[PDB]
Amino acid sequence: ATYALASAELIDGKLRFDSSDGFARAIADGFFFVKSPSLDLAAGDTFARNFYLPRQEGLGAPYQGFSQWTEDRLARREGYFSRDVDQVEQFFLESRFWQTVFPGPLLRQAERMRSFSLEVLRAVLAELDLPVELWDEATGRCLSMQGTYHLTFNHFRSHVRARGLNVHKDSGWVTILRSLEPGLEVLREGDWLPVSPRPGEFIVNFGCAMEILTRHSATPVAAVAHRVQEQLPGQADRFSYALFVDSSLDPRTCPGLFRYLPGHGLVLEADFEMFLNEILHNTYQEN
Ligand SMILES: O=C(O)CCC(=O)C(=O)O
Ligand SMILES: [Fe+2]
Repeated sequence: ATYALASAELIDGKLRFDSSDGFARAIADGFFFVKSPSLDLAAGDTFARNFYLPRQEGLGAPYQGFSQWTEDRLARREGYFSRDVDQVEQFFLESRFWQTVFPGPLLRQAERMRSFSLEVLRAVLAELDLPVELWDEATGRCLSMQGTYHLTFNHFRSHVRARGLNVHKDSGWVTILRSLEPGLEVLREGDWLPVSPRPGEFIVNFGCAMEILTRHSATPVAAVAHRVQEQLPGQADRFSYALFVDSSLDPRTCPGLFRYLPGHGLVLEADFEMFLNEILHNTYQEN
């Protein structure tokens, strides 16, 4: 519970770690720190503290009242959610909705977070056993701006009596997490490792797609389980928000989940269109 994650700075398109073993620990730990490149985080910090409030007429109004943005106005699992089994009250939003839903300054912050997240992804791929010509297809066309990018906000309600948020692994490639306060814990060597945020840095982790891609290469990358500890009603309300990078979900753009096989190239391990054809037949037969 005292192990320190590796930490890097993004310089000239490569991750410069503060120790020589840093990249190797990062892909073994599944989590690592990256210095924020002087990003303006105020619009996101404001939204994180206001989206769930009722909207009034102050200067915070554009960041308030996002209970109006529910799934029926967006798509399923997008928008505002007050779930109760964990403390977390959330706002999920994929990039195609950003210009419509977010105020100007938050729109710009989300777009800069997305581009930063993709620079981090490219910097990781540069160190992996993965030929450069395969990067765009291997990672689901997220690098050519055809992927799925969520900015998600977490409001931890101290007055609610439950887990911060339950154990989960992320689905996609990289996640860039902005947080200021303790609570995050990650699974390392069987034990839960508390991770305290560092000022001016993001926390980065990998998702299942990244592990599927690399686990048969010379440089397997771990997607690691993580959770948030219950926040106490001794004046908590913790806040966080993260940019999730996922593959395109359109089989006509990304056929599914690849594995890289050294010497052989990319092999399609999950064929999205084939699976959708099977679901159609099951749905047809089931009724
Ligand atoms: O709030 C945190 O510290 C982590 C949040 C997280 O992992 C998530 O939103 O998926
Ligand atoms: Fe997560």
